[PDB]
Amino acid sequence: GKSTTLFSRHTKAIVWGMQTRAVQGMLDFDYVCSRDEPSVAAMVYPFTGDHKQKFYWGHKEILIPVFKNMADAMRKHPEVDVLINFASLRSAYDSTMETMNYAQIRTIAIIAEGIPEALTRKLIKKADQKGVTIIGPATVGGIKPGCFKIGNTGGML
Amino acid sequence: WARELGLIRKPASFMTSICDERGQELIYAGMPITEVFKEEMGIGGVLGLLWFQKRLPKYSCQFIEMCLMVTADHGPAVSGAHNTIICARAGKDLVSSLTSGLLTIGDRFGGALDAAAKMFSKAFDSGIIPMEFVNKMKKEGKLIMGIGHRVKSINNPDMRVQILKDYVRQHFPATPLLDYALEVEKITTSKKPNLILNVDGLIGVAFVDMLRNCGSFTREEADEYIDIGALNGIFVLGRSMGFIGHYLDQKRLKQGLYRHPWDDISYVLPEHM
Amino acid sequence: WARELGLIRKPASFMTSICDERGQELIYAGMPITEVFKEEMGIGGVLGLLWFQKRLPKYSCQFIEMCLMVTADHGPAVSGAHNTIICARAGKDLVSSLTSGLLTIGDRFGGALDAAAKMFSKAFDSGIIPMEFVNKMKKEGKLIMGIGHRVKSINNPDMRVQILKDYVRQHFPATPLLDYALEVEKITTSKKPNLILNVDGLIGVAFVDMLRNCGSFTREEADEYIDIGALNGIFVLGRSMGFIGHYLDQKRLKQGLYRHPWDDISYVLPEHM
Amino acid sequence: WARELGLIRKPASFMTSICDERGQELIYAGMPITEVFKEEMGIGGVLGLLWFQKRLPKYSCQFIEMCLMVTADHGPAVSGAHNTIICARAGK
Repeated sequence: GKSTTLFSRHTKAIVWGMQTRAVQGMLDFDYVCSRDEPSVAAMVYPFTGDHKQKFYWGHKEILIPVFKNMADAMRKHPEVDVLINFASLRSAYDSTMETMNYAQIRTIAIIAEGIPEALTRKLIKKADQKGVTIIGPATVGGIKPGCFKIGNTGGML
Repeated sequence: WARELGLIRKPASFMTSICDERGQELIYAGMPITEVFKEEMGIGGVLGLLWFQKRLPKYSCQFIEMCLMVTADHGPAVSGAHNTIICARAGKDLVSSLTSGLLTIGDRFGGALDAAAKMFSKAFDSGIIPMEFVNKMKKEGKLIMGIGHRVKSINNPDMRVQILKDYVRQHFPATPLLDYALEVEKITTSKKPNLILNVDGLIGVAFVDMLRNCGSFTREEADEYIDIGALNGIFVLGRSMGFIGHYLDQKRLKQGLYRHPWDDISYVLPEHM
Repeated sequence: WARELGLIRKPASFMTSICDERGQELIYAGMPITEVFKEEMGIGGVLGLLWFQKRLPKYSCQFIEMCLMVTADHGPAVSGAHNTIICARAGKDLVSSLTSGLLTIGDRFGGALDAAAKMFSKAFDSGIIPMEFVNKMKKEGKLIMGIGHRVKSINNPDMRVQILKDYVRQHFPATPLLDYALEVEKITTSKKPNLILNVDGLIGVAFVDMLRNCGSFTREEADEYIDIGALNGIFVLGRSMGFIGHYLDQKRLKQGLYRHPWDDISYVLPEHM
Repeated sequence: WARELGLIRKPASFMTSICDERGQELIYAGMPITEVFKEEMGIGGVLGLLWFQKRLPKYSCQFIEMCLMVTADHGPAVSGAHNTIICARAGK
């Protein structure tokens, strides 16, 4: 039960973890491909409050919300289909198992390094019956030029 | 040079949404300088703009001008003005001896404005009847702030709390708090021959009745601006003009250094250590 | 008790000839509180009484009210208002963050009022011609204070220095200083495309032209009250309302603590000790 | 990020030749923190460093420590200490 076209010019994604440089490193890629809307909908970090983080779409200032729980990421904005985690190895697993219960997400990619091989094989059973493509750990990320870019793939501009 | 032709970026601190100063004319919160005198508003008019950023209408501009005009200096006995005489007799200057005197506005002198608004704005909006508000307090201690006066209360009024009393009666529709303020008075004036609303007590409610009765402040700039403490802003702008007047008197008469003699001290040093 | 029936003595400190406060009505420098509103003078009227103890006539009461209305905030970059944002971001309260703000008015910011009166009151009363006053200074250094402006001087005024220029032209007979002030301007405007009288420079002379032209001040309260520094009193009463206007702005937007990052510091510690 | 690889410039205010704080150890005017206690100088020793930036020798370090020890408070009558009682009674 997977999709076929993973990313497009209308794709929106939500990152996990205060990694604002890579969020800025993702946002400028939308500007050089002249995409109509920004792609990063929210930043999920449970150890701050709920406010709006400033970034620079081109020259202007844009306000991306920071949320505390994953369900409030779903409420106002259920159109997000790609969820990313940038947390370390010590909290990677619990941020993933609760995530795939929400079936509106269609693609999940894991970056963290140091994961046990059982926790590696714990994740694959759940997305097998549900149909979400996993591009998981020890990964720098993926690129669909003109449309979408994950992570610090390519580095700076 | 490289930022001027716009190629790098910079994040920006220092939000400061008041008083555009670069360009050709100093714009205030919504208005250039020369446009202010064409309407010709008083310094209450800039007291609306520089504090609340709304064009406050000129029936209440004259109220807040009248409001700090009656909260001027109150005599040299009070522990606010008593410091700034001492730092005048030591002969420092004006502005390092004005700033010693505003240091005493706190939680046991002169901040009775802030207690005589947050005791009443709570007990009206989430409020109760007058003769249980007084009943609730008088089973706990915690006397009503803004109320209490040693000299003139009943059949002999304060003669300046009544100056404001008609000026809030004419040009002020929709006064819930002040008519709720007088009804806490009438029960208490029967209870004691003292306990009229003090001049700090009325301004504790005449200023919040300026906000939520006038336009351009709905319910969210009306409560938060009393929550930050802009009501203290009326006071330490007011008592500041008297301290310098206390100060300039203490330098014209050319007094010497003060010493506070030993026959009040009564040292309580212990036996031996 | 024993002093009440008057048998002992006591010497008295604390001269304080202002603000009678015991009794039934607060008497100001010559007047009870209620009599002030029957003439209905503004707070310039109490600014005459609490500072100068003379009934100042109400053509000039509106001048000193207009005088502090134009010496409000001058922008959040200036080293006066820059401190009081910092003590706002650290979140102390209002009156300790007004306290750190007025402590910067000294001899290299904002006290240029005091230099732009005592450079001209000396060089007019014991004075000389305009084109040797400028000649005397420009063989020594020591530039004329109150004069100098980076942006708009000639064919393009600052639009508020001219605002006061007509209000001192109508209701002000006998102006020796200001007509002597403009004649130091005309020689210098030919000398440089900058160097108009600043807004601080005009008030340095429009205020001393308020004293020795109006009545009830002869020539002995007119000079000493500039000598004590009451003209600084116009400034730190004026800039005190803009500082709080920064402070209420800097607390509504709910900012965090400031840090001033390392990439301007360039530590110059020596080699070894 | 641009200034990190050093391509632009910036002029610098804030001269402040005291107390290097970034790095691993707080260096004082000529010395790290831990080296101060290996000589074990008193707070007169840091009173030489933080004010005069010279390693002041420890026969006079005990002098300036003794110097402020005798210029302590002088009783509540004096107009310096008289203010800070008043702003104590107001309870700030």
